[PDB]
Amino acid sequence: KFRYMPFSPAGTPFGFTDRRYLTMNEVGYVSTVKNSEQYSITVSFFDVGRFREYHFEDLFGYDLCFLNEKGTLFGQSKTGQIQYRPHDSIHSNWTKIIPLQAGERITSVAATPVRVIVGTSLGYFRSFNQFGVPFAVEKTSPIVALTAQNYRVFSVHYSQFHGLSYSLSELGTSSKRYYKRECPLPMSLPNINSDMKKDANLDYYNFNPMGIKSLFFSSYGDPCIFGSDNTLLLLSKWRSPEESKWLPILDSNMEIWKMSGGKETTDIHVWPLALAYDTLNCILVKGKHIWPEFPLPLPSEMEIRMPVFVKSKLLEENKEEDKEIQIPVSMAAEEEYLRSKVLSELLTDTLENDGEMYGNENEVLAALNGAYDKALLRLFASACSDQNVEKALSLAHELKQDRALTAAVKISERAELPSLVKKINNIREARYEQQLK
Amino acid sequence: KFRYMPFSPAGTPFGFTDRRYLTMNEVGYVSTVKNSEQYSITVSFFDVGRFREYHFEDLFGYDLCFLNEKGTLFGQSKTGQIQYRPHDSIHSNWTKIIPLQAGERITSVAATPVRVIVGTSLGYFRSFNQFGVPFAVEKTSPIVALTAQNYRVFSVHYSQFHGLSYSLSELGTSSKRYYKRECPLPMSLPNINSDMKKDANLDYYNFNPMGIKSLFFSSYGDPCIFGSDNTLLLLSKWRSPEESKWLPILDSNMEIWKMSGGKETTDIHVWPLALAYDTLNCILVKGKHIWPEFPLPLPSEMEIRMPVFVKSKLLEENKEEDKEIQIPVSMAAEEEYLRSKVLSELLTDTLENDGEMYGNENEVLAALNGAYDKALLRLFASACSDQNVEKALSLAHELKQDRALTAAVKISERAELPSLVKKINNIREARYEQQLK
Amino acid sequence: KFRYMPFSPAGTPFGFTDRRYLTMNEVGYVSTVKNSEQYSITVSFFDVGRFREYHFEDLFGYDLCFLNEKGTLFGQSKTGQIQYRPHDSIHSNWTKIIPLQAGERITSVAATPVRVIVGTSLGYFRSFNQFGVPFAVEKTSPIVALTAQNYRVFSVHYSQFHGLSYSLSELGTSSKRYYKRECPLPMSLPNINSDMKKDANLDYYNFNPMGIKSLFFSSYGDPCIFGSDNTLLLLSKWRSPEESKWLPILDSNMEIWKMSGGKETTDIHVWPLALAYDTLNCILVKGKHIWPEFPLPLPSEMEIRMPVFVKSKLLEENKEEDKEIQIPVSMAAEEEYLRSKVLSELLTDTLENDGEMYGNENEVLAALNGAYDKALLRLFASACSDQNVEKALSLAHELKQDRALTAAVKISERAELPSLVKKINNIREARYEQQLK
Amino acid sequence: DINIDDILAELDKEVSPQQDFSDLMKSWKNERCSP
Repeated sequence: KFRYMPFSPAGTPFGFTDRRYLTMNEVGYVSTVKNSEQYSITVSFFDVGRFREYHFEDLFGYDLCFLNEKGTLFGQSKTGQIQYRPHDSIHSNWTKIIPLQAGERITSVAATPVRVIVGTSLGYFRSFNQFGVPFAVEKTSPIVALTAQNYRVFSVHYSQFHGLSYSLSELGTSSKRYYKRECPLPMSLPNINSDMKKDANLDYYNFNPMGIKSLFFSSYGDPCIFGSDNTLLLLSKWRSPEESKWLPILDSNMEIWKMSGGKETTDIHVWPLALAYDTLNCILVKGKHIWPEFPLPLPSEMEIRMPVFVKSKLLEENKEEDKEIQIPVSMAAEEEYLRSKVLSELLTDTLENDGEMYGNENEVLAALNGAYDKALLRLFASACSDQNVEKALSLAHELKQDRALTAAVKISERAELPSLVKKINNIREARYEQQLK
Repeated sequence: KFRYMPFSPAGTPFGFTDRRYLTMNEVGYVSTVKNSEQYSITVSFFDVGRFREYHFEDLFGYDLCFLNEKGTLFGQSKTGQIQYRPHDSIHSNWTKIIPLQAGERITSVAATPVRVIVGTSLGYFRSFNQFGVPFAVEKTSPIVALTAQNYRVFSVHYSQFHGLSYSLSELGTSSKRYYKRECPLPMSLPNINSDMKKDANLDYYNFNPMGIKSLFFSSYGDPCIFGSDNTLLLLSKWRSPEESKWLPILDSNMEIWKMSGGKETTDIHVWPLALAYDTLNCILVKGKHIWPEFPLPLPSEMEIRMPVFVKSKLLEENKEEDKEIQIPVSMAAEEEYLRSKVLSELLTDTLENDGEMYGNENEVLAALNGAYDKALLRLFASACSDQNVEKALSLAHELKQDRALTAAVKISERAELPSLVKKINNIREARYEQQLK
Repeated sequence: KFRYMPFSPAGTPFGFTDRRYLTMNEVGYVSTVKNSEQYSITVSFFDVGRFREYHFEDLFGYDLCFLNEKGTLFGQSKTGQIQYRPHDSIHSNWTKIIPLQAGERITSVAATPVRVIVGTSLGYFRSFNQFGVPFAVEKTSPIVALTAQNYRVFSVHYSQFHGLSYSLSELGTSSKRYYKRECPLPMSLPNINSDMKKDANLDYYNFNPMGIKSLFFSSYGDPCIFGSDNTLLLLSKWRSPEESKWLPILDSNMEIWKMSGGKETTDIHVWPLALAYDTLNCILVKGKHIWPEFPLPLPSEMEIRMPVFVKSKLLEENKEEDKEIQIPVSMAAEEEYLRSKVLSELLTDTLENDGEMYGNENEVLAALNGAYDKALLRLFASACSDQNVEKALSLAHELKQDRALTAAVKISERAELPSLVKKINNIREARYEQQLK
Repeated sequence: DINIDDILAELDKEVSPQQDFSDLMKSWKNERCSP
């Protein structure tokens, strides 16, 4: 029989031990240790120089936690007690108790410099200011996860009688605006793999029936999530809700398989923390405990790469066997052009709506454009070698720089395709007319 | 396994008896009694000064019924026969039979001065004029409930696979417009709980497994519904595409608990009739049977109230105990400021789109603004008494009148907060500058 | 319980044999035969003038197929192997193998003049140009069916956790546009009958666990589908999301019932092919197996009609032995007026947006308007003969031409209703003023 | 009840190379048989 749970992102179960992590992210991590019927909570940072690490005794059993650059929020799901602790001492630590119905429990909490949110098993949404003053109350499908950035908030909802779904909204000073509300989520539930209920796995899924390791906004403010498919998913076109679509941008199983030399090693797992441009920030976990353990390892990094390869063909092309596979130029150029295109489009959306957030992204986009045309030129040259005039000409239309078109003319001459040379220069004339206009 | 069933608003089961109520509302109530192989139906009105109570014998077993100020509509879910009776003698009574498929049944019906509507278990929607002239046929999910106001129609649907959903539409004289079409509906569901196998509960869910008791449009033309958990739910912001949301505006269980002296008087139940401004018309039912009995008890009224309340805090603050429990000034001010803001916004939407329907709403709106600022001034003074300058300053921004800020300045002076006095004076100067633009 | 399977438009199982149909449409059909460990494939056309029937051998055991008047697309659901064949010789065929996760399989495939699409059980969507250049990958609900007509594409999606849904899009070379994305679908499911009846047609449900018998675009690009209940459904007003709606336009069972003289000739089955304006192209299949066999029997033609009738009432009206049942003139006129109205509206929308293909369709629209007024005049005259002036006057509002209103005046004179003559002439004068304005 | 079929008829209504061959067939058949 199914059962609802309280949850916090990137924390861990106890296993059999007396300690666990409540939540973890690129700014820091929260850990706790059991001291008889009392608990010690510690807030740690990946910049302890800026932010004092601090610890205190939890006499309440806080089972919910949220960490940001200003403070840490704690909650007790049964009693409804909550507590906020700023990292500084300019702002006070403060506590509050939230009303709860019989059998109702707080399922998730979130806090930003401009908004605070609480959710419950009976689908009630409550919002507050940074002092705990209430703003509003709303009724939804049951809420199972929350995350936020400035006024932007992303929520996940689930019921057997309404399905699995999400909401995207911005709690602006004008009003709460819904981009999407309780729209179906295209993510594989862990219980689809019903037969994998081994003892070590069963503890984790009793701790986290949803299976999701984390959910967060990108460095560019885009929603992202990592599920039981061991794949990182990113929501594209979220700023344009008519056009929104989820993209699988990185599979950890494929990467670890390749990194092992194309081998099925059952021994290493990835714990995600945050996505920064093209690179996932994550912790590498090993062995039966698929959740990270104590002492916490040092963070690692991994690049996003598109799911566009076949294992058997990769092994045959590769044919020191543990060294990562040698990928053909065709496959490499293919994935490069797709990844360049995806990254350029997402960054374009970022800059067109929110501007330069770091002050250099124009350079990144220019570099991506160069990589894109160079990838296409590799694929074009391969097509010319195959003498497929139509496919070669189709690829020519996708280039962006007249330098690349000129290089394509040279390649066509080397390929001895005068018809293709003529048609490419017709395209260059057409683009020159477009450049004149 | 599950079976779809017919519904009429605020009608009762038979219980262990030969009589029941078919439907009840602000216009009146329809009751019937068994007489051998026949039934006698009586149409009673809460204004028999305008209307006349009348009765007739039913040989068809009309298991569905709907009442308005023009007439009464009757229907048979199995045979598909329907009948409309105007209250006047200007226009005639008439009957019709709807073309139901094998295995199909009519689930609910509705009538307005311009239209008559029929819905079925197999999701077929059929529409006619007040004489029975047909207009169209349309397909949805299985329909489970219906209600209407002039041209506005509000429908509820259920599927084992699509879940629970609702639609809101207007049969405009130009064309039919959908405001929402089978969007998910957030009501609580009773039947999974084993406690529902109590005798009085089990009869209702055999009579009505949905657990809904009634649904209707507000006194300002907004959808409202009363569900299995005895909470009144209102669809807010329905005129706004990106803001439409369901609001829990009254917990009758909480009101009974307080009004009984903080006591668990589960021998009391509420039967809803209609909503007028901030006050719900209803019957207060007492005894085992949760539905009203014979002869019909008298109308009662209850106010909508925001869910701020905590039982333990109210008991402690309160500590003849049957008298309604004490509410602190902080809770009262918070609840008032929320309720005043909600009422003002709903009424604003009404006047901007529906205008003054009653000819006094500008006066109510002015009173609501005064109540809003006064409640915030109580909370402001509390923050000043706590010497929290930031919280007091944030509360000062919420005040509307410059007169309110003048009061806030004087409160700040007596609270000995000169920094707050200076900052509020800056706000007053800034607002006066803005008023001079 | 449900399980995922491949599909193609109107294929057949092997049954007891070594051959089957892979798919059918208005252009033609595809068949194949098994030869020990190899397969032979044959391609047929109804336009024998335009195309050549041909055949070739498959060693790989394709199980997916898609046809248009440019070429044919073939696929293997387990191995991921695919092939596209133009109808011309000039553009040589090409092949590719697509990556698949463990146990993943291709469920459907489709193609436009320049776009290639693939879907899988695990909800992955992949797309390529006409020369196999990859464009994009997306993660959605699992797809169960696909169809296309020029740049317009229509998709169906289903999940245990998200219900049944559909999408509509237009892959314009200027730009790609979405009209609907995985919005709920009201289709009739077959699972209850499959679980209870044990009819020995289980092989068809194994072959088609969705029971979606076929789907295609109309001869004017409207989306259409044929249900497991053997009913034809069409999506109207798709260009306008607040007005878009599903319409039931033909029940095959009701036609066979009348055709048989009101009898239950369940030995007869209807196999749909394509929709041509107002007429269904179909095969009438007799015997054990509810789908056709080789050599292909000749097709039939059948008109759509609105569902308005009742078996018992028509039997009573009726009351040589197989003579088709006689119908009241009221039902016939009513059905004609509804059918004329729907047809005229759909044709009007087509002309409003896409114009005439041939230069004469406006004349058909004029004929439909004439039929509409003619049907209304018969219904009006019936109301007048019944002396129901109120209903007759209400019907008179719906007439278009003053010719018909003049006839209505004569009809009123025959009915000896000078009050109705007066009020019709008031309406005629009012409408004449509106025509003068 | 009121008939309108004539009203509908009056409302609704608001040498060729083909014919010559029929006349030829007629003439041929009649000429063959008559005495």
